[PDB]
Formats: sequence, structure tokens, C-alpha cells
Amino acid sequence: QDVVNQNAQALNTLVKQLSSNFGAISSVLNDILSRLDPPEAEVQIDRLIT
Amino acid sequence: QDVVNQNAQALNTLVKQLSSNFGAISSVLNDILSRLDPPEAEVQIDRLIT
Amino acid sequence: YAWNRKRISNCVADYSVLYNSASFSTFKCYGVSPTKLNDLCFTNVYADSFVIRGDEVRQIAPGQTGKIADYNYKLPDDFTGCVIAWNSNNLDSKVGGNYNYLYRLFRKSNLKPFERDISTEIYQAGSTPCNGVEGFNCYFPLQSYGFQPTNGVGYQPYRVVVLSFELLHAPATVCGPKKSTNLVKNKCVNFNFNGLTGT
Repeated sequence: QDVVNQNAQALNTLVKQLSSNFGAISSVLNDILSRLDPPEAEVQIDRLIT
Repeated sequence: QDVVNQNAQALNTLVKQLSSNFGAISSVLNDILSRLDPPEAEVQIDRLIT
Repeated sequence: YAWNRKRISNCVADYSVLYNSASFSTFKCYGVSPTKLNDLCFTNVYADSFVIRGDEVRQIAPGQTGKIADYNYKLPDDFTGCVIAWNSNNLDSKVGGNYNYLYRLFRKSNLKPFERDISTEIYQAGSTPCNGVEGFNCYFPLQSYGFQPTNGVGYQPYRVVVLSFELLHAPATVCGPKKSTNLVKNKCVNFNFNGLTGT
């Protein structure tokens, strides 16, 4: 049971890490893309990618 | 044979990583150093370093 | 709206003669340091020159906004070259005002970077397609300027030129006055083959 618990928990953490800003303005790529032009959205998308 | 193949692939990937921009304007330290002043070239050199 | 594109190739360039020619309004180089311009070999350096109003000269940069920067001249986001702008009044002081210039007011599709806006014909602004009468909801895009000596100092005419040389594309031909040297072999030495540098 410890194996299953550890694997489920690691996957849950990997999933939940998709909702943090990391320094950008928003944790959704579609939001940034629909709110900004590329020449100043590169930095936000880069922080998210990193 | 898998040992040799895995070590060769690891080394090939490590040495191929030297040809990526990582965000900077180039992938050659000498180029950035020779066509940019230091106080500005620091950011590109630092992206490559990281 | 009609900016010339004067190619340059197969010669030697310089920058020292572009420092003391005149105290230009701006000599600013994106992606290259203006002091090291006489050390590397370029690939088909371009040249685009025109004249604009002195307060909108800020619009000349890779990624700005403004009537010229939107409907007249669009630089690439990865622009790599110099811009040289200097105040032109003594040669462009028209007491009656020089109105031989034109720029756009509205365009259907904005210009991609480095595109000639040759669409200098009649234009449609709003509803009721007017078929070239310039009435209501039809405003002419081509407008003149207000260049006269009595005009504001920030509104004076200015002569600008953008040297836009692309790098690392082909056998380079535009490196400056650096002198060659004999070839030595079987010694770990520093070399420089048309910008290609190393040891």
C-alpha cells in the first residue's frame, strides 16, 4: 500500500504544480496569450515554462 | 552492450546541449562577447550559464 | 510610407566616420554594440532612410506602438542593427511648411515586420462603402505633416536611417578595415575567419 500511496501522491503533486504563477501574471497559457502580444508575453511564458 | 549504449547516449546528449540558445541571442560565448558590450552581454551570458 | 531599401555589399564598412559626422539625435544599436561595429563581418547590410516628426522618433524600436510604428514602419522583434536619427531643420526649414510627405491613418491589416505599405490608394474607413468620395465614414489615410520652423521643437522634421544587417547567414562581405595576416600552422593560435572566432 505504501507504493500505491507514494505514486498517487507524487502524481497529485505533479498535477497541482500546474496552477502556480512561478512569477508570471497568470498560471494559464491561454489567458496570457489572449491578454498579451508575443513581444512582451515571451517573458511570462518563459517563467511558466521554467 | 546496454551499458555502453547508455553511457554513449548520455555523453552525446550532454555534448549536444552546447548548441542551444536557452533564450540568449546566440549559442557561442565568443560571438556574444565580441558583438556586445559587457554590461549588456551579462544577461545573455547568464542565461547560457544557467 | 515609401521607404527605400538600398542594399550594400562587397566593400568595407566603418563606424568611426559615423561618430564625428554630426552630433546625431540618436545612434542606438539593438543587438550589436556600436563600438565593436568595426570588428565583425556582416551579411548583406541593408539601408532604409526617411524623415519623420521629432516627437514620434521613439517609435523606431523593435516592438513599440504608434501611428508610424503601426501603419508605416514595422521592425522585427529580433532586430539586429543600428538606428541613426538626426535633427533636420536647417535643410528642412520651410516657412510655408513642406507637405510633400505622407503617412497612413488607418489600415485594414497591420503590417508584419519589414513590409512595404505600397497600398497608397483610396481607403475605406467605416460603413457605406464610398467608392472614393472621402465623405462620412471615409477618412483619407495619407496625411501630410506640420514641418515648419515656427513648429514645436519636438515636432520638427528629423532624418532617420536604419542599418539592418543580418548575421550568420552566408559568406560575409562587409567587415571593416581590419588588416590580414599570414597563415601559421601546427600552433594552437587564435584565429578570425570572417567573424568566425576561436582558438
